[PDB]
Amino acid sequence: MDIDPYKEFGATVELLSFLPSDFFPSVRDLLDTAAALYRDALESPEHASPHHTALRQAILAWGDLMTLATWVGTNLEDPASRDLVVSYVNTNVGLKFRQLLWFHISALTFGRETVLEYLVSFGVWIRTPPAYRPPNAPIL
Amino acid sequence: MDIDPYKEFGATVELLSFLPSDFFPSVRDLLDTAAALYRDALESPEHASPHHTALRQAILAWGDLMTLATWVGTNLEDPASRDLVVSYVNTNVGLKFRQLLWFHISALTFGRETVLEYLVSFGVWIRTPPAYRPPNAPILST
Amino acid sequence: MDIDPYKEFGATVELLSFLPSDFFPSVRDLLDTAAALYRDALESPEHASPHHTALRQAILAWGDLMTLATWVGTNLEDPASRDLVVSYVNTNVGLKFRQLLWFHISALTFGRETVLEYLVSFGVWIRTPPAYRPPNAPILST
Amino acid sequence: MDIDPYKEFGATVELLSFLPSDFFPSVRDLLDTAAALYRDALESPEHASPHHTALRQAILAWGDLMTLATWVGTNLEDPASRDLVVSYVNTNVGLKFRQLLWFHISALTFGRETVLEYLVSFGVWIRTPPAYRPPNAPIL
Amino acid sequence: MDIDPYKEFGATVELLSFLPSDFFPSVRDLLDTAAALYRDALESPEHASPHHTALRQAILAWGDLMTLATWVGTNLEDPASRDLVVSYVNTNVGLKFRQLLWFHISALTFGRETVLEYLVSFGVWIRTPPAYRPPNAPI
Amino acid sequence: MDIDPYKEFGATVELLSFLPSDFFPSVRDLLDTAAALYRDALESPEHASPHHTALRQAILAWGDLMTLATWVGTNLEDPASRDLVVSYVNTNVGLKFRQLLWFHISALTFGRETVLEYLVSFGVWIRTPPAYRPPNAPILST
Ligand SMILES: COc1ccccc1/C(Br)=C(/NC(=O)c1ccc([N+](=O)[O-])cc1)C(=O)N1CCCCC1
Ligand SMILES: COc1ccccc1/C(Br)=C(/NC(=O)c1ccc([N+](=O)[O-])cc1)C(=O)N1CCCCC1
Ligand SMILES: COc1ccccc1/C(Br)=C(/NC(=O)c1ccc([N+](=O)[O-])cc1)C(=O)N1CCCCC1
Repeated sequence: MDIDPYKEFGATVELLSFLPSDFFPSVRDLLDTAAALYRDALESPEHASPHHTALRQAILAWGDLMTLATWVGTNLEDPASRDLVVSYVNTNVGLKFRQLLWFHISALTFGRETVLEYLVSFGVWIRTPPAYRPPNAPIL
Repeated sequence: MDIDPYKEFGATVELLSFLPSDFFPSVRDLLDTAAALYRDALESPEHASPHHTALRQAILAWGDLMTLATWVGTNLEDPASRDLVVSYVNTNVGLKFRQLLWFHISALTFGRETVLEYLVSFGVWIRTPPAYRPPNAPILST
Repeated sequence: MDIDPYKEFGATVELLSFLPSDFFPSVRDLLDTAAALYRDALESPEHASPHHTALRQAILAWGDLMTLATWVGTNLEDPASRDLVVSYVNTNVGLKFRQLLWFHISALTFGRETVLEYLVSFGVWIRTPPAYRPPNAPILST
Repeated sequence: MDIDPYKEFGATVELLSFLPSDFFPSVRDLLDTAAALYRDALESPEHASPHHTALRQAILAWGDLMTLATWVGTNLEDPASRDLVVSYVNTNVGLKFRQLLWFHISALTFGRETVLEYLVSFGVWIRTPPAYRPPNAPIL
Repeated sequence: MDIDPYKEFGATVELLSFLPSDFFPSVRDLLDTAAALYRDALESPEHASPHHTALRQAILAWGDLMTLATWVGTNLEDPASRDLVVSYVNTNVGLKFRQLLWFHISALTFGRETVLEYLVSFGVWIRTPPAYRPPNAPI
Repeated sequence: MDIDPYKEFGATVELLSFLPSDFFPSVRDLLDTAAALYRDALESPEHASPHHTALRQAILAWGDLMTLATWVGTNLEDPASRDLVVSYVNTNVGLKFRQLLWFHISALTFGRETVLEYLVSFGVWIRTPPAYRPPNAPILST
């Protein structure tokens, strides 16, 4: 089955192909962000905004990917393969995740629309070749 | 940090611990069940009940977990520890999803509250002695 | 080209795949059941519910399929491949009809929606483990 | 059991005995017609007119007669009988079918009554002997 | 990514390939027809309907086909440098144009919705029993 | 063929030929973006703004050029069956698209008039010396 996690929110990975894997901040940098004004706002039985409602999944979806990524470092009798495992999740999988995460965050913070209003202004800064590219990205 | 996916829906793994791991029907059986009247209604920009919303992740997290477990069975040189992955996935943790999955799924079929008023029955069904406990377990009918 | 007979009625073979082929009662048993309060009400210029309408074809297509299969058992010179017809008809595809048949039939007895709210139960009945799953399968009562 | 597939629609095979097997166009010629403004109008969950509602059956009723008429050309160890099979369906059975099909089609297209208004004007052109028969058939 | 250049209001491709592909007049017989009273009208910086627009590309896009498909037997080497050039065009995709083009054009003659009422009023008169069917195609 | 697809929108090829041919991002980068919030908007039966319609062609017109660069290596064994295939494409007669494409898209999302006024006060950059011209010339998102 193929569905777009963003779809409903009005987004689509179709435009996330651009975003360089070095864009969104490392996972931990976000995990700490969970302690924001959002920490409490989740351990509370309230749907509120469908945003977190889903995030809360990804969180644990990973909350397990971190409670299992450790079940590897222990019960494992092959000290030559467990070195090429975490070298995929925290790298090639954090990617198709850091976005999944970061996303929601940077939407509740200020506003949803206020975000798309960027992805677009970015989805032009990226394509447009280097030599033909100003210093940094937009603002409001 | 710990939390509960069944929060806003007024629930906790606590009551899940009642449900024997070997209860929720195999994952696939559920994935297929997705094709229900609820399948085609997911690929729509409308959030609707958070059940939908949340559900996606659980799916993705898996539909991107499976398309991950099928990555090891290809890019692996030690056939000794190749089969010790499903010894956790489809098994040890599969339920960690089967619970979620089954949950939402049903919860969406027969309303929400109409669900709790179910898992609560077992909170006494299983609890009671086998000598008395009926043979047929109460399920969702009408 | 592919389509689904259970379209306008909000259904798909998808949910039928759940129903074990060996579920729908033998064709004849159904043909006879046609003689129900719904039999005499077919030979009337009134379309009424499309169930009726559609039903006819399924019947004809068969009542002109059987009066066809009984054409081979007469005009055939190779008794070796004579019995390898029912090895598809009354068997391999008989269900392709038994499904339709049974479907409409019932669907007409206990309303429509009242039907989906049935096949959906099994979408969980069968799905659940045998150790828990009750002995008696829920059916149409009142 | 004996019922008239047309009955309800206000018709009856009683008058189709006339219609020469060479009348209605070959099956394929109709299958292609399915791609008309009717293609989409069926793969959609709408009863609309009881017409197609039934047709949709015949379609598959045959849709299977074409998915089984092929199960013969493969799993069959008698290259002398499968030659006298399709030489019945696409011939003596297409007959008691092409009509079953064609019918509906030529009813939704313009109108139902607008059809019977013909079967009658035809159910007179046919009987009436040859020598005593104009060039072609009517119109409106 | 798949769409339908005719469904820009209510038109499918099926109904085209459904019709005798032998029917749609050659391309040349259409270009020389474009240069008609409709040529000096695509030059204008505006249009009334999209037909005009859709047409430009339909042409431009094509005008870039030949202005390019002509490089098959120039400074190139091969025994059959023109086996798919004039073929693939009058056989596959290339013909789709003979359909497309043909379309818009007439669409500007007696009108638009006066055409659709034809495709049908014909897509049938063709498949109907050539012996019992009327002699004249409806309008 | 003597016409200009930009004329109807008030534009001439020159207005791009002088422009950095190598500017317009790869056809790829474009086709991808196209499927942004416009993808599902073109499939629909509404041409609304001609850009749409005209665009459809471009795609198709190309969707057969992509389907064409595939028959240039089937049963062909030439000394250049994949070397000059993209000599006119990703360079000459293939740019006609990069320009076109890029064009429309931007317009639909940035009004129209405000689109031109951009390139205008831009096709000047490349004309203005490096050390003097302010390294900016943004695409106003207002
Ligand atoms: C004008 O704003 C920006 C302008 C340019 C570039 C970035 C930003 C900022 Br805002 C963001 N960075 C974070 O929010 C963010 C979220 C979480 C963590 N974290 O994981 O701790 C770190 C950074 C950001 O990604 N956006 C994108 C959507 C609209 C604007 C904000
Ligand atoms: C005035 O009309 C006609 C006058 C004389 C003879 C025939 C016709 C035409 Br109309 C018809 N032919 C098709 O519709 C038809 C349907 C489907 C296919 N097909 O399978 O593609 C081919 C032909 C036709 O059978 N009728 C009978 C009912 C009233 C008039 C139309
Ligand atoms: C007397 O009417 C006819 C009687 C029988 C058959 C066809 C026609 C004619 Br008229 C047509 N031929 C062309 O338009 C046409 C347009 C452009 C080209 N072309 O590509 O050059 C070729 C043909 C035609 O398409 N229609 C459809 C709409 C109503 C008028 C007729």
